[PDB]
Amino acid sequence: TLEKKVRKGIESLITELKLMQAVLSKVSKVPADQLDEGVKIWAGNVKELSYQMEDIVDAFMVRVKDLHRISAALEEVVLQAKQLAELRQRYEQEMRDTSANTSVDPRMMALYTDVTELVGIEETRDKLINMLTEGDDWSKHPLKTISIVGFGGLGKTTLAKAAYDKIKVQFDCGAFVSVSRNPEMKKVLKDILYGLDKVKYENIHNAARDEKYLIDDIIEFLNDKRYLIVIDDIWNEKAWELIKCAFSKKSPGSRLITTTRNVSVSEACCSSEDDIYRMEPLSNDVSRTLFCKRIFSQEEGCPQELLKVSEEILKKCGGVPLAIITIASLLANKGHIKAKDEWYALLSSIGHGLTKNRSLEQMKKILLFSYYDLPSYLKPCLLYLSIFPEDREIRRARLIWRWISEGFVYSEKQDISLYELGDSYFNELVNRSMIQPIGIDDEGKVKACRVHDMVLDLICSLSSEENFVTILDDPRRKMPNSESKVRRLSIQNSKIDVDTTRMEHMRSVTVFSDNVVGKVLDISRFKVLRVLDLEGCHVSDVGYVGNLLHLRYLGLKGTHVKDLPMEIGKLQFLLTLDLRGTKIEVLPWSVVQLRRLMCLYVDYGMKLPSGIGNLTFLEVLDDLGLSDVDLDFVKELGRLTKLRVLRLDFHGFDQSMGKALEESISNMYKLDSLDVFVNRGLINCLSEHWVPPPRLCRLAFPSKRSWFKTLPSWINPSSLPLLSYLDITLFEVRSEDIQLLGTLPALVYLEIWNYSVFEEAHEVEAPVLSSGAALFPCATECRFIGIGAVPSMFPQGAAPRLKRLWFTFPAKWISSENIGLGMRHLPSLQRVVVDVIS
Amino acid sequence: MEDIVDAFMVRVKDLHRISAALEEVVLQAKQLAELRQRYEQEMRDTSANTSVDPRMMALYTDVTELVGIEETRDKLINMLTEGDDWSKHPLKTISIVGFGGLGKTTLAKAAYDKIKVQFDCGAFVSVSRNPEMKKVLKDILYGLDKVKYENIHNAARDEKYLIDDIIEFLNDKRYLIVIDDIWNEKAWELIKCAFSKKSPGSRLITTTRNVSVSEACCSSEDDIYRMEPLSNDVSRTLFCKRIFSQEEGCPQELLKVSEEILKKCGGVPLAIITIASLLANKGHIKAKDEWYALLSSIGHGLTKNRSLEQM
Ligand SMILES: Nc1ncnc2c1ncn2[C@@H]1O[C@H](COP(=O)(O)OP(=O)(O)OP(=O)(O)O)[C@@H](O)[C@H]1O
Ligand SMILES: Nc1ncnc2c1ncn2[C@@H]1O[C@H](COP(=O)(O)OP(=O)(O)OP(=O)(O)O)[C@@H](O)[C@H]1O
Repeated sequence: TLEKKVRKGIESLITELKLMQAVLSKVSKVPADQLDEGVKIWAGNVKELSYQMEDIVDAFMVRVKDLHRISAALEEVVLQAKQLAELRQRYEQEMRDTSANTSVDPRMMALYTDVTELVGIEETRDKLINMLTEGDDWSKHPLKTISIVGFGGLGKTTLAKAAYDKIKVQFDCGAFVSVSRNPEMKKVLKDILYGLDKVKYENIHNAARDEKYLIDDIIEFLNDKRYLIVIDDIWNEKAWELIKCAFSKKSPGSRLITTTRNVSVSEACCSSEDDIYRMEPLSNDVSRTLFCKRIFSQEEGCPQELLKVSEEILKKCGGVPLAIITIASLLANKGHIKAKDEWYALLSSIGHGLTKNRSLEQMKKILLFSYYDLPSYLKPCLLYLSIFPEDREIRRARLIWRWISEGFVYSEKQDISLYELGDSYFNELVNRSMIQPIGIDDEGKVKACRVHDMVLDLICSLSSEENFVTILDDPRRKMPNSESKVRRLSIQNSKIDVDTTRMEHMRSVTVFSDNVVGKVLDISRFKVLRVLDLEGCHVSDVGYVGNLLHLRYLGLKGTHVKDLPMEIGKLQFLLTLDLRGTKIEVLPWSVVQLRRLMCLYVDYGMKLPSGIGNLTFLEVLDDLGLSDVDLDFVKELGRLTKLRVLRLDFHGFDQSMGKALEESISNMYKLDSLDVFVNRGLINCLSEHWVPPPRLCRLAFPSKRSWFKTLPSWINPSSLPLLSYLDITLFEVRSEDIQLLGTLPALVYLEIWNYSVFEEAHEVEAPVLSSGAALFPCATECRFIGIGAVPSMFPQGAAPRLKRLWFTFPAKWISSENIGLGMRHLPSLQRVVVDVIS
Repeated sequence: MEDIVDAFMVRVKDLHRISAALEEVVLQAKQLAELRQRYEQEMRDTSANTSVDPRMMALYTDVTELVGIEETRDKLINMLTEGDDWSKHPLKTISIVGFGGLGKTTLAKAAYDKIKVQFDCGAFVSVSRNPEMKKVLKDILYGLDKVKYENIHNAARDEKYLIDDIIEFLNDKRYLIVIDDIWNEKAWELIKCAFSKKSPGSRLITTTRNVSVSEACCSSEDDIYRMEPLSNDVSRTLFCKRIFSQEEGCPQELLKVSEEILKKCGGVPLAIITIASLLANKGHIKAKDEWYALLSSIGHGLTKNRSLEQM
């Protein structure tokens, strides 16, 4: 009865949501300069109302006393929505004569800069010249493209023009043409035509034929000539392919150049990674020379007392020849306004408030271009990076789980994992040249990520004018004038003002390497809380979570947690549960009560209670402790047919129980990686008659004291052709095992251990790659332990891609003729050191 | 509301139920009324460029790529050029009906490119769904001479005088114009009047997705040119040309998968092109699993993918 009215209101409210995110998505597209401030104010207010409505709908969804509270809340929210409706319309005008001219390109006059000003541009212009002009000799080679990817303002058009200006007189045609974010193909092609001949195509911008006949004209004009066109700032490759068809004829002796901030559109060009040209930030010495060229007259050591400041600030820019230019022009009005005071003020300002200045905003547009080109459902992802401290590394897994728990990832295809979608979001952020990736974790993917400094404080401000995040920093020491409308908090080094009086609807909270937690801060007062992050703290009192219902993320890495409450079953809604580095060594029985989980980063020291097979939705499980286990519990593991990544170590079940689990693995079909740990024994788990899951990529083996008898039969190029990682160890070795392994398609990573060589009195033999010719199309990393891998397995046309190789070499083969090296192989196979054995 | 009105119509106790239903429906109508206005804007500077035609660059494809196009181009040639000898026969049209992307402009261009040097004029002109006759006729004029009619798209005389100009320019010559993608024949009848004079030795070609506008041309079923899906063997050759390097017997275990997929496309040289391009990112991304997934997705969810919506 009453609940029917509530739900019928709720559905209408949700429709109102779709409408309001529609409007907000519409408004946020345009830059915040052409928008009149009335729209700004109205948009801010509707966003604030959007938070409240999302809050109400989430509360109703998690709950179903409460009905009356929900009723009052929804009613009043409708009231102020209705009120805000006409406050807008009450004050508008049209102002037909408001046609203000469109703003010019901020990075246009930057093209008009002095040649004798840039430093260090050399030894890169020459490299890019001879990486494409080496084929200019015998100017009959087929045409090719060389894109240039980068980020921010590291300098792409500058080098493109430099190469364009030098090797130019040896061509019949050419054109330097720019493209904006949302171009008109007719404008672009008119631009190209006017760039070729200005006589016959003088007023080519006037005539408006169509997208076709002008393309036909340009195609006709490009016969029996070498053009060397360059096009820069191409976004959303769908545009480029239209230009691509304009170059569809065979033309020996011509090449073209492209630039963009997305590699993900660059692989669509040149069909080869040998033609992609990454550009790097400048070195420290060149950066210092450039910095001192501007401010100082001729000599830099004259102050001898602001040095520490100088190479402390210059580190923040890193290498981008835009930040250094900006700071050098800003900091010297006329020869050192002053010394060591405003420099330190500037250093403190960056991170929280440096951007708001004069003659500085002319370049922040060049950085917000990339943020504006993002589609929706990705602006929140980029803005989420402001929580973490300035100079720290962010593991991508933490980012993905935080995003999913927040609610920024969702779809309605039902063919997606809800986790590979987060991986897709992360990779889209990466290939847009907005995040630097580092390392490779135990998942076969990127380990962690880092953010550029000026991008960091820029997005910090850009999220700061809204209530998207909130930072408590000593250099900043600022609080918004309204404690009520705070949603996200990123506590940092500051440990003084930890007030929590007026933050009821606190979406999230995190603490970074602080002892202030708990003694000054209370979390239990937060009636709602979406995600909780407390890794690195030194508190073990987390037993108040039973009062929390909306929690999704629960990170407790390195927390000194002795125990966690038995009342955790109330958290029916949950996403992740990380407990690595906790003192608790047994989990409570109230985990069977939980229903929705996909990851469990647990350590094998802890005890897993029986009845684990119920967690069907679980997708990745790490470091499972398999000791003193009954058969039914082991067989439960085959029930949940959704797991993606599993890590196993054990010491106490080496029996036929291994075979019982061994086929129970094959019940799975969603694996990505697997690994097994066991000490000093023959592997009495895997049989030679067991079908593996079709999708397998990593299959590592951490232990080196255990061994297999021989190469398993079920490893074959037939099944599991998706491997990119091998990591095997076994007792014996065969010259035919390598021949078998050379048939698998990818096998990017190779690592093999010969137990008998390093544990028994055996001589390193020389296995022979008998059959085939290459057997290794792409195996960059290959490791052989106790096994002789001479360079002469085959001529250089066997492993095109192999950066590194490791093997053992007897000293008795020095006088032999089986070590016949001396030639250079196809990959960078010149940096090798071998463990020689006497 | 259709439900409510049908219920009332079939029926005439019930009166009160009908009353409540209509009243509440009026209530949701009223509520939804102002939800539209409450969140809406104008954004005068929203002038995004018009979307381009997806099938334009398809016209710009390599000649040495299409297979099996022969023995149909020659057939259409000699079913129109058989009267080209004794080039005094009265002018005639040969329309080309089809559906989907079985390939009509491709064959039209192939015939256009081969038997062309034996004519004084000619023009390949497209028409959209909602054309402007002035635009079409300017297109025709520019395709005849680009010197005297270089900036012919600029001047805006009227639908009359440019028609008179094109009629005048077509004296004592054989033109062989081809016009493709004509829909809603009412557009076509306005153009045929531009070809109203006796011209021995000239013809023209038309294409469309409607036969029902094609009988309006050529006044005879002998001049209608049906075009049909390709044969199984030619389709197999085309399918293996793209994905495979040069030969097909290397897998010897996905063969039956190849035949059971290629049957779904049937014969249309667009579905096979699309699947071949989508299916091999770089040399057989996989083996034997997501082809089964793809086959299963036919019927319910295959269309939602990447680089597929372009067709
Ligand atoms: N060696 C250098 N010395 C001095 N200034 C440099 C140097 N290299 C680049 N710059 C500066 O960097 C900017 C050039 O930017 P860039 O070439 O990357 O432009 P783009 O390709 O249009 O796009 P974006 O800047 O967004 O990457 C200019 O401000 C230029 O003065
Ligand atoms: N023998 C062939 N080999 C390869 N591709 C072909 C072949 N025949 C046709 N195609 C493809 O079919 C498409 C041609 O479409 P078509 O000629 O039917 O266009 P249309 O007349 O403008 O209209 P529609 O496609 O709507 O019927 C192009 O994608 C072309 O590559």
